[PDB]
Parts: sequence; C-alpha cells; structure tokens
Amino acid sequence: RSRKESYSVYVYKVLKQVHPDTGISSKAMGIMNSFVNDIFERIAGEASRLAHYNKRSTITSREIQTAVRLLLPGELAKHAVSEGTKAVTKYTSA
Amino acid sequence: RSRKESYSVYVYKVLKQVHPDTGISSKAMGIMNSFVNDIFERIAGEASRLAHYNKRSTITSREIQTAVRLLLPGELAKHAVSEGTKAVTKYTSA
Amino acid sequence: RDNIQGITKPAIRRLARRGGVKRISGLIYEETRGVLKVFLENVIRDAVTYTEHAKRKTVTAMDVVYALKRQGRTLYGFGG
Amino acid sequence: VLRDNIQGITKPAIRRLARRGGVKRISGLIYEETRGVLKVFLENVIRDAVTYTEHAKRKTVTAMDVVYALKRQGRTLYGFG
Amino acid sequence: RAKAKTRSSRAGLQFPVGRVHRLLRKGNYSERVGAGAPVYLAAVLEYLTAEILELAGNAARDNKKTRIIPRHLQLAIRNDEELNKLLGRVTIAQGGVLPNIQAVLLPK
Amino acid sequence: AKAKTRSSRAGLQFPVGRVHRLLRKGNYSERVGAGAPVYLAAVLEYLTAEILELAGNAARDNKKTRIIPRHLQLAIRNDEELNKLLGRVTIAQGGVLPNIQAVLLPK
Amino acid sequence: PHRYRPGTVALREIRRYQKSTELLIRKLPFQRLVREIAQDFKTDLRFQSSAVMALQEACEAYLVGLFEDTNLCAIHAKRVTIMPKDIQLARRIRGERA
Amino acid sequence: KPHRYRPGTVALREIRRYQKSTELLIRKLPFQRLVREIAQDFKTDLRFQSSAVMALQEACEAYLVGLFEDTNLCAIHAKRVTIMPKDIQLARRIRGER
Repeated sequence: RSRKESYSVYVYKVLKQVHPDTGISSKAMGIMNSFVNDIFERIAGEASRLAHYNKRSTITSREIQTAVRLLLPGELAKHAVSEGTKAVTKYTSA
Repeated sequence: RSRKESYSVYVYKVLKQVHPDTGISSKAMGIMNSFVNDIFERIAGEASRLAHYNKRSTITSREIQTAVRLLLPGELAKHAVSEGTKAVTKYTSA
Repeated sequence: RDNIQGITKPAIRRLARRGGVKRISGLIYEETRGVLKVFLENVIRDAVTYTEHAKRKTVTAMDVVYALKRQGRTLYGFGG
Repeated sequence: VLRDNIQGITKPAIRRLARRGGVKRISGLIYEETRGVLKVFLENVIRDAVTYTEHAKRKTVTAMDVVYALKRQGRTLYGFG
Repeated sequence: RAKAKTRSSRAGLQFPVGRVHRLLRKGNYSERVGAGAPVYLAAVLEYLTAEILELAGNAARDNKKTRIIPRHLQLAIRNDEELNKLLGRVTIAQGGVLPNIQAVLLPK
Repeated sequence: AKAKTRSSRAGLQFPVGRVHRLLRKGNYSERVGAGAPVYLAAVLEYLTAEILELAGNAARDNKKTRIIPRHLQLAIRNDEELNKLLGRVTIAQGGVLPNIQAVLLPK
Repeated sequence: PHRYRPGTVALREIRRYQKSTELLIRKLPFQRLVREIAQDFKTDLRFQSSAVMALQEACEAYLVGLFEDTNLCAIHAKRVTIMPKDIQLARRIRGERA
Repeated sequence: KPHRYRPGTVALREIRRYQKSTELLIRKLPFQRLVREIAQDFKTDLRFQSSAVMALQEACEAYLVGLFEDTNLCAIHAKRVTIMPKDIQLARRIRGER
C-alpha cells in the first residue's frame, strides 16, 4: 500500500481551463510534474535564504514575493506578483 | 555592540603549525574566513540533501563523508576522508 | 573492450547534422569519443556514489537525475 | 540627478584592462562595445542588490547585499564578508 | 461544525493550498510558516503552468494535432524569451532541437 | 568533574562545539549526530592547512614573511585540484597569473 | 547517372534530423559502454532501464550543444569544415577544460 | 634621430607590468558616479557604503579581465592578433550570456 502524490489532476484542471478541448500525453504530464517541483524548490530555497539573512524565523508572504522578484524576469515577475497579491487579498477578505 | 564571531584564531593556530615563523595580513585573514564559511555551507547543504533523499531525519558521519566525496576532487577527497575518519576514531576511542 | 567504437562514425555524423554542421573533418570522431567518455565517467561516478550511500546495488533513474542536477544539467522527464 | 557617466570609463582604462588580459593589439571599435557590456553587467547586479535592500526595509546598500547578489549570479567573491 | 469549504476554493485557485502548506512545513525551510505563504506560492505556480500550457497548446494545434507531446513543450519553451531564459539550463527528454541552419551554409 | 573540550578529545584545532551549534541553528535537519561536527571540523582544518602551506611557500618564494591575498591567488591558481574546487571565485586584490600567448611574442 | 553536388544531401540531412526527436545512437552499444565504464568504480552493479535511458538522453543533448558551439567557432575562422581545434576552443571557453 | 620603439614592444612591456600588479585599473570617482546613476534608475534616494562600491568595482574588473582573455583566444583562433568586436560577441555567445 505505497502511494505516490503528484500534481497531475491540478495540471489537468489548468489545461481544461486554458484549452477546453485539448488533451495531453503521459510523458508531457511527467515533464509538467518535473517543472512544478523544480520551480517550487527554487522559490522555497530562495525564501529560506532571505529569512536567514534577516535573522527572521518565519516565512511570510514578503519572503515569497521577494523570491519571486529575484527569480523570474520582467513580464513573468510582474504578472506573478500581481496574481499572488490578488490571491492573498481574496483569501484574507473571505 | 553585539559581538562578531570568526575563525581568525583557529586559522592562526593552523598557520603557526605549518609555517612556524610566517605571519598573515588582515585582508588575507578575511579571505580565509570567507573561504571557511563557503566550504562549510557547501558541505552542510549537500549533507542535508542526502539526508532528505533517503527519508532520514539525522545528519551523521556517513552523510558528511558522502558530501565530502561528492564535492572534493581526487587527492583532496581521499585525504580529507582519511583525516576525518582518523579524527572520529580518535574521538570515540577516548 | 573497445566499447567506445560502439559509437560508430555514422552516429556521430547524425549527431553533428542535428547540430547544424554541414562538413566534418576526418579527425573529429576520435575527439568526440574522448569528450563523450569524459562526460560519461564524470556522471557515472556520482551516480554510483549516490547509489552506494543508500546501500543499494541497483542504479536507479533518480540517482542519475541527482548526479546530473549536481553538474548543473537538470533533466526533466525521469522524475518518477 | 546625474546623467551620461559611462564615458568616465576612458579609453586608457579599457586599454589597461585589456593589457592585464594579455591582449596585444586593440581595434578602434572595441571601446564602445566594451562599455555596453559593462553596463549590462552592473544593471544585473545592482538590481538584485536593491531587491535585497528594500526587503530589509533599509535605505542604504551594504556590501553584504552586493556579495549576495554576486553569489546568486554564480560570481562568488571573497574578501568583503 | 459547518461545511468544510477548503482553502484553494477560498483563494479561487485550482492548485492545492494545503499540500503546499504541508510541503513547506516538512521541507525544513524555516521553523514557522505564515498563512498567506502557501496561497501566494500556489497562485504563482498555477500562473506559470497556465502560461506554459497555453503556449504548448498553440504549438500542438499549429502542427494539426490535438494532444500535447514533449516536442510541443520544447517548441513552446525555446521560442519564448522569458521562458527560454528561465529554463535555459534544462533538458527535456524526447524534445529535440529548434530547426535552424546558419545562413553561410546555404547554397548560392 | 574536570572538563576537557571536544576538539581536544578529537585532536583538532578547529572548534567542534561551534560547528555543532552552526549545524543545529542552520536548519539543515531536525536532528544532528555526535560525529558529524567532528568529521566536518577535521575536513575544514585539513583544507585550510593545505591552502595555507601553498600560500606560505609562495610568500617565501617572493622573499616575504607575511602572506597577502596575492599569495593566496598564486597558490590557488597554480594547483589543479584547488583551482578546480575554487574555479568560480574572485579573490579581492589578487590579480592574475603571468601568462602571454606564444604567438604574440616577437620573432 | 544522377548525382547530387557535394553538400546537397548534407542540408537535406540537416533538415531531416532537426525536424525529428529520435535518439541517434543505437541502444545496445551505449548500454555496453555504460556498463564497461561503471565497471571501474564498483563491480557487479545493476541498472534499471530508465537509468540508461536517462544517461543516453543527457549524453545526446550534451553532444548536440557542443556541436553547435563548434560550428560557431568554425564559421568564425571563415570555414565550413569543423576541426578538432574548434571543439577545443569551444570547450576551453565553456570552462570544461579550464 | 630620436629613439622610438617598434610597434608591439611597449605593448608587451605593459602586459608584463599589468600582469605583475594587483591595483585597480579604473578611477574610483567615475565608477562611483556610474553606479549611482544606474541605482537611481532602479530606486530613488538610495545610499551606499564605501565597501559596497569597492566590491562592485572588484567584481566588474574581474569580469572584464576574464572576458578579454576569452576574446584574445577567439582572435588568435582566426589567425589574427588584433581583437575586434565580433570576437567579444563570439565569446559572450559561447559562454551563454547573450
């Protein structure tokens, strides 16, 4: 009884959102899982470093915002920052 | 007004061991501190990764040994491994 | 044990055609064989280190993925 | 404000930097080219540095921010902490 | 009690907020973790996935196909500046290369 | 009772207790063994002694008695394994290695 | 009899192999080579199939990138033939030799 | 009737001179003004420590020296001794910066 968690169903939801009638193979889905894991580890490592530099003991939204700004370029950084900010305000105001 | 720890005195002891009558400037000592900190963080990060891969919760001597082997090349790896092993046996047998 | 002549000359010429090369000297084949053997032993050393640390005898795909990632050559697709 | 300071990197300075690199003869079109390169480099570091400075809510850029930026671009620097 | 409306639905996302929270805790990144950090990270990850998937789907529909394969992911990544510069040092299995021949090698 | 420290127990010059504390506080794992700081201290001391011996030989070669960053750079760049371990670091006030291509020389 | 001029089949092959995604080395020789290389680090190792597949993907990507760099170094010297010194220059600049 | 060195002599002498030394090769004040101008383009009303600008100077000089070495190699590859912009572009392309 050994499981194996993955982001397959969430990637599938996003795909059905942006392309309602296109599918995806299994190897492309493995590529997408690898991509999500890689970017997650990058952002989390950078935020941990930022928290250590300032002698803080907590990872908050500002650490994630600054890590996003340090990692993504230009268009990507701007739009990701806007998306995350909107998400956090929508979450707290609910 | 808070103190600032460093490896100055230990580097000085090692120097007086290998070169009994040579001194060292202050900028070279800052270089040596930077070097020690950098190598320490490299080894410790690699050992942490190794411990996470095997779903272990403890950093032991084997993790440090494998990190040393993964980071240093050839001569350096061999001699560092021998030195650390001798140190650990000398420590436990005392 | 010339398993390095297993990488035939037409194979190297195919690899060159994919890279956009239009003409190939006659001394290129030995050079690429040397380069490839260097790269391969560099990767396999760390893969076997990762393996024997875990006290296993079978080299796994994750060991190769980690050995590559530590060289700065991340590889997507075998993360399962 | 201050504008147009890339010209303060004079031709003799670039010629000296090239001499330390082993270069014997230098085209006349190199100097301009070099300046562009340098500017790009600086803009990539200072930005990162400033991103650290605003994170701590500071207003002065310290040497540690520069060292962190250089390290995160794979250009580790020993001597300043 | 009440209906357990979760967290990703609260934030209006598709990605899991609770799983990201657990991964941030267990991954040994800091000794405490805020409440908005998983929401922020989930939103960013969903945005990036949607971007790359839209590009890949356009490529797939361009080659008269209905199902994305790794070749389409490679064509999407390598053809965009910011993605190619974010993923400049990754190898996609079964991806191939970009069709490109130097001008001096062509005849005439 | 009488308290002898850990670095003396292991026969080292570097601090074992400080390395233990840095391994704990640095958030690397949730537990830390007893021999890990000893191993790490021994490795760090070995590397420092290697690089310092090379730098001192360079310094005594240029008829000086006190090491400066130039000597550290000359030691690092002249050894294969050190230059390949530290291939991507910049040493402030270090300079470069004297080296001119053969085709640029006269005749 | 019909004969193409030297260089036509070259560009035809270039387009063909840049349109494709296949592997260009045979699998059994590469497997034997990998096992022989691993023979020196430890004896009696086993390999999963995905391990050798990953090794092959990585090696082919590396070599194709190196060949692009070599082609640039060749064109820089006003040639069309790649020679070993172009490979050496590309690797020296990348830092793989230095 | 006055003494004149042949072209290339003072250049080799200067090569030896500047490879034997460790000083900085750019004036401090122009570099500081340049750094402040760029920073002002990024965020207004900034300040700087002295060691920060010194670190920036050391890093930038090291970068440019390494670039000039790679450029010299690319130039010698083409059977020249004069470095030209296309060599800088080839070096920066093979390195992976453009």
